[PDB]
Amino acid sequence: FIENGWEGLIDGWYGFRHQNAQGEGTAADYKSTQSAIDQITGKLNRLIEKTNQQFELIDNEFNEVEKQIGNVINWTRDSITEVWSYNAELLVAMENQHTIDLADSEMDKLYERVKRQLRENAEEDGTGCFEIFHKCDDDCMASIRNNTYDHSKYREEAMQN
Amino acid sequence: FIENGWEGLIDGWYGFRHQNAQGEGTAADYKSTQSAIDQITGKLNRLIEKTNQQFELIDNEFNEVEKQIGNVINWTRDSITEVWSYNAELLVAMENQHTIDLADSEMDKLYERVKRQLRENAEEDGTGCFEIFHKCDDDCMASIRNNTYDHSKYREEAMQN
Amino acid sequence: FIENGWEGLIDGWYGFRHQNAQGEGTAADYKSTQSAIDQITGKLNRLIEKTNQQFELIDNEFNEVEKQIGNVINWTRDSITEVWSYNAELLVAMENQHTIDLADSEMDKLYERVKRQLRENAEEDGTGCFEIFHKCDDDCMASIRNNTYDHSKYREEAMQN
Amino acid sequence: ICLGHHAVSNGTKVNTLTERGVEVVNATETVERTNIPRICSKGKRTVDLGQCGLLGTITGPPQCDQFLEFSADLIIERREGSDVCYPGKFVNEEALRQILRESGGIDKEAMGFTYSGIRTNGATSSCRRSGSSFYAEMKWLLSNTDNAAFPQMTKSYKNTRKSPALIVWGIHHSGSTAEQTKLYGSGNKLVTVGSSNYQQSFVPSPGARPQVNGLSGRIDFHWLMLNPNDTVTFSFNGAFIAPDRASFLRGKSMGIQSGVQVDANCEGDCYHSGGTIISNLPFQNIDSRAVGKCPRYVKQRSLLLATGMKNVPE
Amino acid sequence: ICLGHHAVSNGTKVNTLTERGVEVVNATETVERTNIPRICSKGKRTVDLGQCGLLGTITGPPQCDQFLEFSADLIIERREGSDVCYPGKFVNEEALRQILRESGGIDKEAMGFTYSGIRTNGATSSCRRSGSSFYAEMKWLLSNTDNAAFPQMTKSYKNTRKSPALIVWGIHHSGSTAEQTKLYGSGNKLVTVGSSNYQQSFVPSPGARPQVNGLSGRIDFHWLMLNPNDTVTFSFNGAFIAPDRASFLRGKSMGIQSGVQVDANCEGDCYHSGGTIISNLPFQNIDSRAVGKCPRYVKQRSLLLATGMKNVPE
Amino acid sequence: ICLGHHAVSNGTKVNTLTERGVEVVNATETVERTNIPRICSKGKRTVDLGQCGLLGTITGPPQCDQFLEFSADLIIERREGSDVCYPGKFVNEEALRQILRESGGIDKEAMGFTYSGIRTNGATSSCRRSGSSFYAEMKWLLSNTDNAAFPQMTKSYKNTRKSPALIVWGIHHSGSTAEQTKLYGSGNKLVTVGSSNYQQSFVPSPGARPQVNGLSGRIDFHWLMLNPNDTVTFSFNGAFIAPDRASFLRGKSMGIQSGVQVDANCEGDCYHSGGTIISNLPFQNIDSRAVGKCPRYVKQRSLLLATGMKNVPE
Ligand SMILES: *[C@@H]1O[C@H](CO)[C@@H](O)[C@H](O)[C@H]1NC(C)=O
Ligand SMILES: *[C@@H]1O[C@H](CO)[C@@H](O)[C@H](O)[C@H]1NC(C)=O
Ligand SMILES: *[C@@H]1O[C@H](CO)[C@@H](O)[C@H](O)[C@H]1NC(C)=O
Ligand SMILES: *[C@@H]1O[C@H](CO)[C@@H](O)[C@H](O)[C@H]1NC(C)=O
Ligand SMILES: *[C@@H]1O[C@H](CO)[C@@H](O)[C@H](O)[C@H]1NC(C)=O
Ligand SMILES: *[C@@H]1O[C@H](CO)[C@@H](O)[C@H](O)[C@H]1NC(C)=O
Ligand SMILES: *[C@@H]1O[C@H](CO)[C@@H](O)[C@H](O)[C@H]1NC(C)=O
Ligand SMILES: *[C@@H]1O[C@H](CO)[C@@H](O)[C@H](O)[C@H]1NC(C)=O
Ligand SMILES: *[C@@H]1O[C@H](CO)[C@@H](O)[C@H](O)[C@H]1NC(C)=O
Repeated sequence: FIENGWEGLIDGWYGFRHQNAQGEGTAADYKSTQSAIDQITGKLNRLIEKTNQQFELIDNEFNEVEKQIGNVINWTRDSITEVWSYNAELLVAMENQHTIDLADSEMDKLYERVKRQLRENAEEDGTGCFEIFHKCDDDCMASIRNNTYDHSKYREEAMQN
Repeated sequence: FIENGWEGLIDGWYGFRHQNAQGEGTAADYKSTQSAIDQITGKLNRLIEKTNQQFELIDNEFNEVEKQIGNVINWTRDSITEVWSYNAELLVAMENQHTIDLADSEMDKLYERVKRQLRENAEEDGTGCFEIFHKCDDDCMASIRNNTYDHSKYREEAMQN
Repeated sequence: FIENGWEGLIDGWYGFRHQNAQGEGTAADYKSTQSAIDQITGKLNRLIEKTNQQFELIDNEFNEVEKQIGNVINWTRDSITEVWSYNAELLVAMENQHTIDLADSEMDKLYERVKRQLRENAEEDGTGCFEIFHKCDDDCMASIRNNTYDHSKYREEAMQN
Repeated sequence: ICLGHHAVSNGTKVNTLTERGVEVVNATETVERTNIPRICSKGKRTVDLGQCGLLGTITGPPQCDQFLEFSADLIIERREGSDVCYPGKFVNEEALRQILRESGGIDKEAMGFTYSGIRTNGATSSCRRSGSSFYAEMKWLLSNTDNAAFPQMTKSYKNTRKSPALIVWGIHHSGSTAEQTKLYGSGNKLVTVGSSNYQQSFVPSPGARPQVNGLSGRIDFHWLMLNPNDTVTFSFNGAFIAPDRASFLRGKSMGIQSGVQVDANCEGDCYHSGGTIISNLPFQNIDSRAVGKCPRYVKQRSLLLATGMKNVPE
Repeated sequence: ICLGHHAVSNGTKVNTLTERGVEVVNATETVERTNIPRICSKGKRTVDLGQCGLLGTITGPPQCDQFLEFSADLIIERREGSDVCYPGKFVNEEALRQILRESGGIDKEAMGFTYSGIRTNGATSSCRRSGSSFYAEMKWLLSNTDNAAFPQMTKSYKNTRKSPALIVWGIHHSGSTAEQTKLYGSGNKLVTVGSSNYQQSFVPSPGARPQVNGLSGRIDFHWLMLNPNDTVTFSFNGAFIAPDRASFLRGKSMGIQSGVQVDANCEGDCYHSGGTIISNLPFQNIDSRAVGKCPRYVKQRSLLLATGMKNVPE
Repeated sequence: ICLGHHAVSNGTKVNTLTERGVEVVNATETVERTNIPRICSKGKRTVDLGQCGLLGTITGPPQCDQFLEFSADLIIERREGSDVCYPGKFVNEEALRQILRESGGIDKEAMGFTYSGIRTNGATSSCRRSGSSFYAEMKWLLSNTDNAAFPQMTKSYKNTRKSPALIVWGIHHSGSTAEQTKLYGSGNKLVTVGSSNYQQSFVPSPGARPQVNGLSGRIDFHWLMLNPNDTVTFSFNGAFIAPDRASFLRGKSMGIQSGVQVDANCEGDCYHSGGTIISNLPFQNIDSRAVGKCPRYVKQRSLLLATGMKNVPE
């Protein structure tokens, strides 16, 4: 229903874009953007990792070792390489899936939060926007953003409309 | 709340089943079924995979190799077999979990989409069905399916009821 | 919106806490708590696992084997140890993520279920609570819990308010 | 208006992170179990060694006369194969087998060893051709007249080609010290092999062995790999089976051990002793020792992947 | 009406894909750290070798007299064990140890070697019983009268049973060439061992060694494995320790090395030198070299799995 | 009021469980490909052996005269390195190399071998110093007067230190039996080495070898590791290169083989022949045989991890 994104929203990941009679407005929501950013940062902190396991030389590039023990070594190294290639591919794919679903989840939860702020004074449009049945000025807009808009001190007027 | 599924819905994965005064109707929704089908197809494309890594013979079935090197080889092969059995079981289980949750997610998102199409002209029943407060004919039904039903050109009549 | 949890809810994982004119009340919901508990129990049944793969001795603690074959053995064992440490860490982390998201999902689905029970006779407050526009007594409360509250035999009175 | 999903009367139970036995609408197998009981060699140069052993192709017993300069992408060893006609064995035999399996075939070249003062036509009844013969690529160096001594000889070979040369020689162990004196004379015999990577000595040791094909004599086959322009030197005085032609690796191939027939109608890159594994599944439960480009072997015989949604019928 | 979830005052921090230190309501351990400092052998036929070495059970030093035909499901090696009474060692000792650990015990059978023209009762003070003895399963072949020569002998043994036979012989290395002439006579001695899979020669080499139990003499123990109906042949002329009885593998077992006591009260399938690992957890951080049916060893000492929901207290 | 998310005109395609090529806002690399073409040794005691071979540091050819008692945390082998000045080789050479790479350096101690009845100053032109010399840590034992015999000698060494002692001796193989009689006399020569863990014999074998530096003679280097308070014994009568000083391991280090320069400006714990891998990424696609503390090698050259949300532009 949010059929596309806002390329002009350069200030944050999630933002508001209102359009009443006073004018225009697009301002990022820092507390959700910072949540998704914090979670991605955590993923990067867990994946960017350094091992304290030292592995020594068991081969020899200058003078080849015995052919049989060399074939066993190459066989084992190839097996471990297969395992780590599989683990890397699956890890990247799973982490990407969870990242995308995570961002989408953050967006949806923000949407339903703003929806629960406007109880009967607004109605869902069907494309990610909210229809207000009373011209909400820009002070009311800033109150909607920082979660202070009164849910009943604008009710009756909007319920009539 | 959708306490069971429709065994008679042989035309698609997700469908509509309406019941107004004009008659009956059950028609699959191709654009969601095709989404879930596309995602499962992608899973099968990523898992049905061919390796370009060739592994050679390090054992010998006709003349057994040295007992010690044979025990090292068997030990390594058994370890790698444990690793791959674990990876296979965990992969299958995780993929199945994500598949089930994915289908359920598609169903729920379709539900809330149809809900957002009917703004105040309908009310949620509590079992996955929608109560219309005005007898919607079959042209209105086809308009509901292909997402063209007008959200306000049926409003007042339903709001009275 | 459920800004914290109830430390006094010692009877179950998810519960109700009502406050009408008759008095107070906090009672756990057994059928959702038992669902989350069943799923965690299943995770523990899949992870608490016993292997039927026997591994034999290829080293020797009392008389050290040949240095080269010992270095190959130690190299392989260290590689497998790296693989299993990675698999253990990733498994634990992923399972924990899915457990947390699972409990949160159960809570949300319960919330929307209770919401769909109260169709127009109540309105969302915005912090996980529901506002009833008619004083619902404790028989009505028990009817809300065991999913028997009538969605229309209390409607008109609440719609007036 | 009511919206929902589809369902079936008979679902397929699968396993997840949570449960074991969740019915889904559709599911597919991930662990391969179907095996083709043939060696699928469609489009590959295949050499079925049969009664010829892989190592014999270097020495050349009668059963390997048509495998002295073979060329293949796929090499098949059979259980009835034999590396020797005169009873004996190779030192480091399995390493040489693994070398020859991925060699892509072999190319022989005469080493140009001439002799003066000894006899060079040693034969036996176990290596039968038109009559009593010997290994096609070797020469059984003996003494001239039924006994008398063996002169201390030193023969040298320089690898003039750009690929490593496979050199194989043999030390003869007769059934008795009297037979060793009959063939090469009395006294301690010594064979010395030297190069750049190689340094090694060999002393014959006569004695009675169990009779295999008649004898009761043995022949130790040894081998080194000369580098380009590197020179190998043999210093021998008896009990020496001399190489007549050296071997060179043609390219690349794969070696398998099987007992099933060859089929040029099916194609496959995963082989085991029981046949070919042709599958797109990521896993297999057929043979843990399968070679080639195979799905990973797992101990589970079946792991169902859910291709459908949860099945909740009425 | 307000609905929510439960919480606790003191949660358990766990790690996820995103964070490190998320308090949850309940959590459980997945990495095993508790070790039972005993060898749990409840329900298993156990043989504690003690002062007897595993290889000695084939040759039979005095400390292995009660282990010549043992039978077990679990074999325990001790640090005080010794394979020899007369100073010496085995060739390919660790391979033979790994063979005997999973053998399920051994069954001896007389090989039926008779002698004529030599002495057969060689003994020593290091292999002490009622007096000066030798290995129970071996025979120290010497010359008749304090010196004089050793006749070139050829003895043969055919494995008449359906399982491979373990054959062990010994080459004696005296402290000097004069002692070798005293025991077997002058001249170069040679021992030849041949069969179907085996071919090998051995030459004694006298000389001074460090004194171990008195000598200053050594004995090389060698072994091959005869196949059913296959025949082994020895051709010797001195410095030869002859096998009197061959060994046969009983079935299957497991071998461990430990220094803790045996306990028939606890049951366990995962063993290490420090005891038994009895756990249902999938991982363990106790011993990476543990054997049996063990949880996979990991380097992490603890990995908490969340069994509860997120803990958000007031 | 409309709420949404951000987007960009040019995203980065990544792969997931479902699709291959999903544009996201931001992504980062997980597979390391950038390589520093130097050996980053900042903060480590480094020994670049150069023309000196690693094993030579135990025997002491002229090129290893400044590496006889080295000490390092990082040992670098070069392709131009040589273990020998007189042509020869070590037995179990790679095991000794792996021992010396993690040794942390070596510490020599005089073994205190005195001789009476032979000559001890054997030299050659290939081991050139101020004139014709030999291995610095060895002594070429010969006969007194150009020929005459070699007395049967027995020399003993007891390891009085708390760490295992590395003992290396040599068996000389001349170009002919006449040269062996010239250096040590006629007759069969025998070298016996014995201890607690060791038991082994050696017989020289003269013969013609390819000329390397002039000869056409070879020297077999052998080695054992004495335990504390354990005694090793040599019983020789010719063709013996005696050890003059034993080696002791200093501590711990790492050994690499490389052909790039040393750089004390960069720091790194992952090395390969082409340089140093300095990265925080979990994977690398540079060298599968890299050693040290490295990211796991994978065959994929790139695996993009999505650091941003789904990119859906207008
Ligand atoms: C093992 O692989 C390396 C290349 O990674 C190759 O140079 C070497 O020859 C192989 N070992 C054997 C025994 O062929
Ligand atoms: C390794 O396992 C195979 C069966 O997979 C068995 O035939 C062989 O004997 C084993 N190796 C040793 C040394 O026992
Ligand atoms: C292998 O590791 C063990 C400790 O786990 C150590 O005692 C042993 O010496 C190592 N092997 C070699 C050849 O160093
Ligand atoms: C069910 O899964 C199988 C897997 O091979 C597939 O071939 C088939 O098309 C699937 N059927 C449906 C209706 O999706
Ligand atoms: C080998 O020797 C020939 C001598 O004719 C020389 O031309 C060639 O460059 C040499 N090649 C190598 C690799 O040593
Ligand atoms: C908490 O987890 C432990 C794990 O061993 C379990 O035994 C216990 O029953 C759990 N408690 C609750 C209240 O779930
Ligand atoms: C072994 O030899 C006996 C001869 O009595 C024969 O009956 C039996 O079939 C043979 N078995 C095998 C496996 O060679
Ligand atoms: C994009 O990802 C890179 C990864 O290295 C990071 O450095 C950068 O800060 C990220 N940019 C934004 C806007 O998140
Ligand atoms: C080594 O021998 C000395 C004899 O002076 C003795 O004092 C010491 O305790 C011994 N140590 C060991 C480990 O054998």
